[PDB]
Amino acid sequence: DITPVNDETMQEINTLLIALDKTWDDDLLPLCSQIFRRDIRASSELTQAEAVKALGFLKQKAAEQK
Amino acid sequence: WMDFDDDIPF
Repeated sequence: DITPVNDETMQEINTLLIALDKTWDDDLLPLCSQIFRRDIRASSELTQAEAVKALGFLKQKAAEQK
Repeated sequence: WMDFDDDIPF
């Protein structure tokens, strides 16, 4: 399933990045590229299935400690 | 493979 990430999922990810003081360019896109073993250069280029995995990881991080 | 279920720093 290669449906692109939807706007709702993107907005939840953006929310957590801001709360974590992290960014797509410095933090998340590099990690997504390593985990998904593919060149991911923009937030819009994730699949919805990939974005859901990233979102779960961000939720873990935001839930863990202040 | 490292993946998003792992306890990796961020």
